[PDB]
Formats: sequence, C-alpha cells, structure tokens
Amino acid sequence: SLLHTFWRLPVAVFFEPHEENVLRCPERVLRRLLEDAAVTMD
Amino acid sequence: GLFSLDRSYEEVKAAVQQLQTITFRDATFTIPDPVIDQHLLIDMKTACLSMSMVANLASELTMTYVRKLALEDSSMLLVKCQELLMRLDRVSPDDEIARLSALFVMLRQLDDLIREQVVFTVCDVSPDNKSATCIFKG
Amino acid sequence: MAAMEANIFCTFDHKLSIADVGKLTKLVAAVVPIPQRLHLIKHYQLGLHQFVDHTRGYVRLRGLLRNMTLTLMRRVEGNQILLHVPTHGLLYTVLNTGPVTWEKGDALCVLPPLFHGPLARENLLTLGQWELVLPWIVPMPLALEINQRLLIMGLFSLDRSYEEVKAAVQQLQTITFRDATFTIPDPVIDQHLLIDMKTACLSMSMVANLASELTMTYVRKLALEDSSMLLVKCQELLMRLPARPQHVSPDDEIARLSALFVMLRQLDDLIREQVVFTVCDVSPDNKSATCIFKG
Repeated sequence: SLLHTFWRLPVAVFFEPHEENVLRCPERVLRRLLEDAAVTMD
Repeated sequence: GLFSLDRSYEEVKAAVQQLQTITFRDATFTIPDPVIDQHLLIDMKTACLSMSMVANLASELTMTYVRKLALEDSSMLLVKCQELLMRLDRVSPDDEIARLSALFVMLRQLDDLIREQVVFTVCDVSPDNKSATCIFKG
Repeated sequence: MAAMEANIFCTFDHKLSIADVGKLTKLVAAVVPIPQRLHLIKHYQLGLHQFVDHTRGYVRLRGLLRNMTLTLMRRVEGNQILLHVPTHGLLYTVLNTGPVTWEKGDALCVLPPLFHGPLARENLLTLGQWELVLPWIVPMPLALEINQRLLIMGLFSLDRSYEEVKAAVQQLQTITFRDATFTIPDPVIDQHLLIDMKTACLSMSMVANLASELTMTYVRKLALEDSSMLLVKCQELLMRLPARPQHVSPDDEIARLSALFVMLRQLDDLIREQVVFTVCDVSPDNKSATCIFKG
C-alpha cells in the first residue's frame, strides 16, 4: 500500500514548476479522477 | 596525548611507536612523547579535556537544538543534518546556559591548537639549504 | 582609477561652536569608521550615526561595522579633520574612548559601544540631528565574551516561554571583565543572528558526528581515577550515564582530528571576528597605547 522510503525524516520544498517535479495532489482531486477513470469504462 | 590512559595495552604502545615517528622529505624525524613516567602533564590534560568536553557537549545538545529548529525550519540543509544525528544515535535552563557557556569556553581554550598563522614564505633558498630568503607575513 | 587617498579630509557644514572644536581636539589619533574612501568627504558619512536605527539591533551594527574602513584622526583644526587610513603592518598610536582597561601583548577588536545612550551622558560632538558615534576598541577576551553571550542569547530563545527570556536577558547582559561592569544595549533576535545560529548548529552537529570512538569517552575513562577541581567543575554539566579500546586506527584518527579541527575552526570564527590592533605599549594612565597591525 503506502510507500517505503529511504530517508527517514521529511524535507520541505521551495522549488518551482520549472525546477524538479513533485507530487502535490489534493485528496478530493485524486478522488474525483478515480471516479472519472472508473466510470469511463464472436 | 589522547592515548595517555590506555598505555598499559600493547596495541596502544605500538600505536605510540607508530605516531611518534614521521617520514617527510628526506626526514626520518621523531618527536618526544608528551607522557613521561605514565602520567600526563597539565597542558596536554587541559587540551584533551577541552576537546573531549566539546565533543561530548556536541553529542548531547545538538539533537535537541536541531529538533527545536525544525519547527522554524527554513532551509533543507537543516532538516537533513538531524537525520544523520538520528542515524548516529542508533534539565534546568540555567544549567543549559552553563552547558553552552562551557562549550564556548572549551572552544576558546583550543584556538592555540586548531589554527596557526603562517609567518614566513620563501622567496629563495640558499644552496646547501642552510639559509633562505623570506618575506614577512604577520 | 585614482588611488585610495591615505589623507582623507573631513569637512564640516554646521556652525561649530567653540566647545565643539574643543571636544573635537580631544579625539586625536582615535578610530573612526567611514565607508566612502573619498578625499573630501562630508561629516554625515563620518562616524556610525548613519546606521543607527530604531531597531537598535546590535548584531546588525556588528554586521555592518566589519565592512567599514577604519582610519585615524590627525591634525584637527578649523573645519578640517585629516584622516589616515593606515597601511597594514606598520605602527602608530591609538587612543581609548570607553572605560576599558587594556594590557600589553593582547589584541584589540572593533566593536559598537555598550550601554550606548544618555546613561553615561556622552556629549561627543552633538550638532543638528547628528551625533559623533565612536566604535569601541576592546581587547580580545571581552570581544570573545560579547559575542559568546550574544550567540547564547540567540540559541536559548527558541521554543521557550517569554518569562524565561526576560529572566535570561538579565542573567546574560552583565559582563564583569577587568574591574568593570558593562551592559549590552537590547540583544534582539533578527535574521542575522538566525543565520549565525544555523551555521553554529550545523557545525556542532557535524562535529558531533565526527567524534571518534575514543575522544567522547576520554573524560568517561578519566573521571574514575583522577581528582581535580577542573575535572569536577566540568563533570557536573554532563549526565551520569579495566576496559579496552575498541580499535586503534591512527590512520583514521589523523583524518578525524583534521576534519575536527576544521569544524572547531568553523565554530570558532563566529566569535573571533577580527584582530585589528595588537597593543605593544600603553600609556600609564591608559589614555593611549602605541600598537601595531593598523589597517
């Protein structure tokens, strides 16, 4: 299920979209995308 | 000087025989040992005591201070340094001020060892190396 | 480029009363800071009153004072102050301004003054919303302690109550150095003290990681058989809790001690800012001292 990370303690971020990528997904957004992916499916 | 207490063993004695000599540019030079007759002089005792005290106080206080610093963290260099403290490990406020003050006292009592000023630099060396010509730098 | 003028003339635009010229004649061969390094500077840039703010951030004043060019007063006369930015290595006399007794053989550092205000009632050339501010020429251990207490008052004030802070400023504002009591004007936490704290804590964390298997247990092995007031006085600031050394590897210990010296110097340079004068011989009333290392 949940991931298993190497570095123990978390690190804050300060970067831009033009710098390195980061997954920042709010929960209702990923929920709604799961609904939209579920409902779109001799 | 740091091996002054465990001199009774033989690995430490061979280590003293190793560290006492030095090879350099055509130099088989040897130094004297700071211990004589299995007891240490007060200068070296103060030196090793100050160094052991600053090492012990750094191993004690810094985890608490950087853990307090993570609430007001503003640089990623600071959060990753306490991670290695957690990796390595695996009170009255006036006493805390006393601990910090004694840390800085042991820091002040070590500047006679940890740094030194270059005095001369050689412009020319005379042949047979007996003398040389140096500018001053104070 | 024209060269940096070793003869800096300061001018004056205010109507100088006669007592002002008298008090200006007291300060011959003293230290004043100036950032401009021109030949015919005005009086506004002279001194330190251009940088005194409502913040009264003494750490900010120490941060800016290190960048200011120090010169010596000479040949005071009518509306003329001939200043001499001294070249490095030679010697000429300076004069004290604050009540700080000196020695021979020690060193001197530059510093903004302590209890600065109307408490000692300095009428040091007051004219037209401007005062002549003098940096203190303080000796070496006073300059050590006056930044050590600064950094300790910075480090203690995190995550703790304000009554602890108000009880901690009064424990760490007095300095009883050499038969005199000094007080620091408003030690206030700012971003400069924050970045100094960050450098200090990172260096001491790295040297805590850098400690070998023997240097952390040296006092722990020493305090079983030794008895001394030094060892007793340093033991009680530690917690409570023959044998063998684990592995003697001096080839590793040279590298550990070398990088530990680098970390100790990296902690050290937070309180050892600059030697600016080495005092050779003083006057017997200590009003002046011939000293070297000028510049």
